Amino acid sequence: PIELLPETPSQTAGPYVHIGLALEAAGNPTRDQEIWNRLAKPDAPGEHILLLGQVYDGNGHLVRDSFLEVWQADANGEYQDAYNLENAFNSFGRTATTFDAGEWTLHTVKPGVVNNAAGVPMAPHINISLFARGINIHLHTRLYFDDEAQANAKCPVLNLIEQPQRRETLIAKRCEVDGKTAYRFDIRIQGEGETVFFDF
Amino acid sequence: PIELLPETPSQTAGPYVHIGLALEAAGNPTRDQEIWNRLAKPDAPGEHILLLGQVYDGNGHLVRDSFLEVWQADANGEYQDAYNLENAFNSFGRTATTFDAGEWTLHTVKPGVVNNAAGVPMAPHINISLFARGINIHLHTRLYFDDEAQANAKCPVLNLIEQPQRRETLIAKRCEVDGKTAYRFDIRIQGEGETVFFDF
Amino acid sequence: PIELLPETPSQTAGPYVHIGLALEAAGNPTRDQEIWNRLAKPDAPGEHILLLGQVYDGNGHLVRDSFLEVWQADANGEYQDAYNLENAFNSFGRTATTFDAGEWTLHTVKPGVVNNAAGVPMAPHINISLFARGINIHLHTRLYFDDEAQANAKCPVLNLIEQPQRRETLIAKRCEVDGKTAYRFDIRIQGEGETVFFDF
Amino acid sequence: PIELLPETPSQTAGPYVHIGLALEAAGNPTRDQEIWNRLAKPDAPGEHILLLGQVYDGNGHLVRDSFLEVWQADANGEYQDAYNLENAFNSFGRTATTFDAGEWTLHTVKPGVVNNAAGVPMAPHINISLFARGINIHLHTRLYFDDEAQANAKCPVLNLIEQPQRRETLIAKRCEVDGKTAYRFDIRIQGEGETVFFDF
Amino acid sequence: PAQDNSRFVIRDRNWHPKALTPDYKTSIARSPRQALVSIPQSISETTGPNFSHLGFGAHDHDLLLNFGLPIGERIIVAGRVVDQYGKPVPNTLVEMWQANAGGRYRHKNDRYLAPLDPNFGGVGRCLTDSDGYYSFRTIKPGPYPWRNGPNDWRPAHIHFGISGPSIATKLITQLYFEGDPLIPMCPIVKSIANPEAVQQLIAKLDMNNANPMDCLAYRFDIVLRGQRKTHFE
Amino acid sequence: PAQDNSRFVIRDRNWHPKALTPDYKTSIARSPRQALVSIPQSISETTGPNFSHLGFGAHDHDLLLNFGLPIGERIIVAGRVVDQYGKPVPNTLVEMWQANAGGRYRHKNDRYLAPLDPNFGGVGRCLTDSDGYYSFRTIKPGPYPWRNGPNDWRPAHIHFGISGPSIATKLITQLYFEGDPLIPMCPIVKSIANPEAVQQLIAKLDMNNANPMDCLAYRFDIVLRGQRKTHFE
Amino acid sequence: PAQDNSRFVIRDRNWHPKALTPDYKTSIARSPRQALVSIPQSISETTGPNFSHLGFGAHDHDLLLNFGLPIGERIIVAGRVVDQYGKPVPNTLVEMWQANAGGRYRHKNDRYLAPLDPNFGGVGRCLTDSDGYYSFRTIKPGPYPWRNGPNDWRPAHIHFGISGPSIATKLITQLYFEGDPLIPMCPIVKSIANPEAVQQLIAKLDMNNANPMDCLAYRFDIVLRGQRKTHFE
Ligand SMILES: O=C(O)Cc1cccc(O)c1
Ligand SMILES: O=C(O)Cc1cccc(O)c1
Ligand SMILES: O=C(O)Cc1cccc(O)c1
Ligand SMILES: O=C(O)Cc1cccc(O)c1
Ligand SMILES: [Fe+3]
Ligand SMILES: [Fe+3]
Ligand SMILES: [Fe+3]
Repeated sequence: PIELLPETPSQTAGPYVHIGLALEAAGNPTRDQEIWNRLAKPDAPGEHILLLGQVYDGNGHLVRDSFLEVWQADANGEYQDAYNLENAFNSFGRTATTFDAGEWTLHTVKPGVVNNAAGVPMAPHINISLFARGINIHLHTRLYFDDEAQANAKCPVLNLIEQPQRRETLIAKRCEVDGKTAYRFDIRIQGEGETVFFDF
Repeated sequence: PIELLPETPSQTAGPYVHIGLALEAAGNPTRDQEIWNRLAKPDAPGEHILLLGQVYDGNGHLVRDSFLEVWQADANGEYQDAYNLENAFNSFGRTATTFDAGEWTLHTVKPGVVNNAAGVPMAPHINISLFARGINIHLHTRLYFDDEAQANAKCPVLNLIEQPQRRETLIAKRCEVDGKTAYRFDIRIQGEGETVFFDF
Repeated sequence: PIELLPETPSQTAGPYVHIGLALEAAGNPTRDQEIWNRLAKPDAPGEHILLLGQVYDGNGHLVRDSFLEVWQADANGEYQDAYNLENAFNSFGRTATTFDAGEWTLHTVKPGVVNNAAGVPMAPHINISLFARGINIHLHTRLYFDDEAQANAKCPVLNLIEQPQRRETLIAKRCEVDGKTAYRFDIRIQGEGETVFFDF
Repeated sequence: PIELLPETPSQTAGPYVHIGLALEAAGNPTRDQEIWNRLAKPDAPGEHILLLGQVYDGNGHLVRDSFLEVWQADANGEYQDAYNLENAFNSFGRTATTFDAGEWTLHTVKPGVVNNAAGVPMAPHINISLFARGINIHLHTRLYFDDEAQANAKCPVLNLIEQPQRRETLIAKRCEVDGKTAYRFDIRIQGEGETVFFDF
Repeated sequence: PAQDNSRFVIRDRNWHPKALTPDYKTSIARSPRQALVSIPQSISETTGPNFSHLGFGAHDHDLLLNFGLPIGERIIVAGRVVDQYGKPVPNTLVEMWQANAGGRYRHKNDRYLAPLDPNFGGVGRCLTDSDGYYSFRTIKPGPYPWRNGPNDWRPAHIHFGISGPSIATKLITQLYFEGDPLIPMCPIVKSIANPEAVQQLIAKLDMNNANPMDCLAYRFDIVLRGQRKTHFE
Repeated sequence: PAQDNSRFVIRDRNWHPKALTPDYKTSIARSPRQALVSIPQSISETTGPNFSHLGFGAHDHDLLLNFGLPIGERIIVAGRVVDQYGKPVPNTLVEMWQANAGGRYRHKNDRYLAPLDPNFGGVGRCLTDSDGYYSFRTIKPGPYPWRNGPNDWRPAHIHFGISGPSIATKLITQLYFEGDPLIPMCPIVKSIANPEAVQQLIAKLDMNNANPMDCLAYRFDIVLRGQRKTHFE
Repeated sequence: PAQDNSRFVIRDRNWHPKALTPDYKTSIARSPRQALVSIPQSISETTGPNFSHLGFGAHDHDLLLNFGLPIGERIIVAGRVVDQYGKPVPNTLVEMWQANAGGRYRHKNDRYLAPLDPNFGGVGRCLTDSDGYYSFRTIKPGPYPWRNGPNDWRPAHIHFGISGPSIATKLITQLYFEGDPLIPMCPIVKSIANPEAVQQLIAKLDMNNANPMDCLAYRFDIVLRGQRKTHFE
């Protein structure tokens, strides 16, 4: 058969990932421009929301050194790839868990709908990548919204999960933080209620 | 040492086992004679019973594509190897789980007592072999009856199971179905209350 | 792929083939029972005929050291395999070419019709095998009769020969010797009008 | 020495070449545009001629499954490489032999004169490539015209052919078909009067 | 009735694939976490069904006729069933199933885009002869994609089920075809640790058994657990 | 019109199959007995048709659509056309033909007993791109018997015809499939004396170009005669 | 906005380190037990951020200046980012972090007794050029002990983060130094089963790229998943 060059192997980000990718978190001075957790400026079209979560290990303990990367369409279901701090909305963001509480936060807008390769609409979702010491290769997941039951029930992706109980692991719970629309998306890496992780 | 020819390696039956071994269930036309789940004709000597169960995976989810094979003595505790659709009773049968409900059924008679190699009587039991996609090599188990407590207590086989709590996994629960004597035998492949499987 | 034991390799019969298979011809005393050129006793059913011919090499020169073996059905289109000097008819015979004249003769009857494996009748024919010095592996051929044009035209075997001109090389020209029904069949090993040779 | 990548090895076109390169002849429906045997439209400049021929094997038997490709200059001795069905004249064409008659035909014009690399004029000619089952690598030849004897005698290509008698094999014989100027060009792959084949 | 007169050579569990083979995704949740309990052989385990009297149809073993002619490479699949001692296993039940020429299965749950073949079912059964031989006539199945990794393809294969003399010998396996480049990449094939074990599942091209101008043939011999007489028990 | 501005590397006639290869019976009477006459390259030989302006149909290269869906192994056959110097051959004509899944050709003269496929023709054509790339979508053909020796079988193959920049480079060949056990037994394949040459004819399984859950892919690169500029002529 | 016009070569999960690699303690509790669910590529996965417009500082890539001079081995770390097909990845984001010369990181959580270097921060970023080249200037990090087994030491390494053209290609890895005797002893390095994969993580001493009487240099090339255009989808 045909073999291409092999991809460079992954390695864990380790516990100090923050010094390279979350300066403030590492407790070091930041540079002029940093990629952080504010995807949208107040003046951005769409329904402004707050996302928050906690990460758990197989023992039910908080993973306080986690690093997350998000990818999402804008309110119009469009991916804005030209990253710029001047933008009112950026499709890409970064966040991490507090060494204290162990909770991450993100300020964005609820994504619009996008079609899969076969033209079928996928429910509004956020693409997440998780990194941490103990994780050799980062973990892929999706965050869906509980108030999108209808769309959710029809998602070509959610429907690839054999066991329905498993799909529930990808649904964020609508809440309010300081009377502001929020969604809670906890990730369980291992064990009871373990979150579905994808390969693509 | 001496080494014989090695045995042909097993492979999973796969998801489509039904086409080859459970035509009716594959939803395909059957042949004149098929090996199915009716071991005894109504005119067969012994206590006519109905067997039923579900198969669960390590997640506690129904295994809807399982294939099962049974071997048991007649009411006199005799093994009838000459398979014939004409026979009032056949010692061998096949069943499978509903793609829907996920339950298999068997129509037979309660087996008589059989002695082990050393001449000690074993409690009435039914030998089972489980096959399914995900199963590399089939699982062997035994179904015992809850109304044979006295016999069960003295089974040399059941007694080989180190932990008493595990022996219980092998005991079918007597009930009635349409005023008929039935026993329910659920199989847990992995985890909580995992069924004992044998090597012989 | 599967490989069987290899067949013993052929070697030419050499110039002295006669001493072993044509004693009279080698000019040595014969034994009580010899396999020769008279397939039928006068009292054999069927049209008694005389077969004769010559063998030519690539230079058009007579091959005077040839050895031939023949196999044919009886007048009923039947193969008589139990060779016996007592039989009125034997399906097998042997002949050779004079070191002088270079001609062979056979005394038989016109073979009955036989069907190929597909149940299609083949034209009356005599199977021949030719051996001689210079021939590493014997040549196979068939003798057909000019007076069976109808049958010849329909033969599934003769019909397998691509070029019609080549088919003619297999037809014996009927004649008469001492007012006896005879057929002349000359073989041209190589060159102009080279006789068709088969592989089976 | 220096070695480059080896050219892909040729293989016989096989008996079904027609399906791929002579749709009509395979007796299959054709596509919108096909490369066929009409190089010149009625309104193409030059003298309109008909070319026809038969192909013979070493046995003097017609080769009924042959496939031919032709390359020639227009009447002005120019090579027209931009192939287009709209063109009045195409320099490139295709033809094949009837499964029956085993005769090919081409509709074109008599090519003008071209100079060889040394600036010397070549006699009017048609470049031919022959393909068929039994031919591992295609045969190259040239078609010259008998009515161009003067030019022919001076052809730098024709002159490379050592024996004059071999040169004759390359000359098409002028005739008339339905009072149309036609030239017959028979190809003899092997034996007596074997046509000259080139290497370049 | 059946008699407890035999003993069967203990199975080599390092030879056969293990229960937990992570690359074969479905095995994760369908493999026991507790060790298997070994039990001594009894009449229960050393006997099994005899199918000599099953009423087999005339084309039970001919996939070309038992369902027009299917489309695909016409092949004969034949072999012998023997035990570890090299003793033939006469009058035993051999059942097989497979997809069509395009890798499509005639089963409700098969949604692969390769079309069904109107003249192809894909099921066969054969009772071995006095010498342990069986044969089937079918078409060569096509490989097929499956939801395991993002780009997994099973090599072309035929599913097999062999009864043998007892429930102790009964086995289900899969036959692969000689030279198939998909073999070494399959997570199911790789469920087997010893490459030598893998070789046992490969059917060899058998020109010798072929019907010229008609169909090719593949050779597949099966070895069941050795059967021995009880001694000093 | 075309112009004489190129020279093509001379062909290695010991690399290519010879004319007379007696195991391939039909070559006996269709092979010249006199030597080929070598001649220098002229405009006659260094030029050829350019097919850039031929009107190709939208599915000219998709055998799944150009004739229901055909039955068989869905595959993509792709590769690149380059010269001996490793230079790409852009806008060149690639034509192909083959049998169906069963080894049956859609041709009057094919009497093989395997059925024809109602949705399959077996012909494709494709013009290479700017980088010398071509692709075809089809189904994997089956081997088939032929009247050579009493039990000869052609390995699965696709016939190819490549134009190249001149008549000097025009070539016809056959692609074989990686691992096919038939390959080494083929008298036609054996018309080639160098094993290294045979390897050039084998398409390789290309998982990287396959469409997951849809079809597999094979890679087949073609090398035409090297093209150089004339010098000190 | 971004468009779905590409497909990425499926990752080889047997090439990359597995999730559960017990010698690396933390992996025990931080690895999923359920199999990953494979999904088809969509715009969601085949697109990602372009960093062309991020406002980089003049010494973003120069660790010697971006935080006096740091104490330690002055080196240049440079190389190229390519895809599996060998195509360069222009204007892509390369981020790195490391410890000082004594193995001390400038992070709250680092309590190792080797002191911090007053002129060293340990962070750099560089956007690749048109040819996929990046370069950094820094000091060679020292190895460092960690609570794993009782006497575990990380070989000297630089952490790397590469974006690539999509989230599908994004990668985090670590660079090791040619000849480091600690390499073969590391449980983390050992998370990788193929020794050939390990070699890919080792930067090579590059004397040709060194600055005489100034600093040494190391070459580290990165290969991202192959990008191809969709076909017959
Ligand atoms: O967990 C640790 O302390 C060791 C470690 C492991 C991997 C990368 C690092 O930077 C550090
Ligand atoms: O689980 C699957 O879909 C793949 C599969 C695996 C084994 C045998 C099969 O027929 C099919
Ligand atoms: O032609 C010969 O004289 C030599 C020869 C060849 C083969 C067998 C023999 O007995 C003799
Ligand atoms: O001559 C034949 O029938 C066999 C054959 C040989 C080469 C290519 C083919 O398509 C077929
Ligand atoms: Fe062919
Ligand atoms: Fe299968
Ligand atoms: Fe580190």
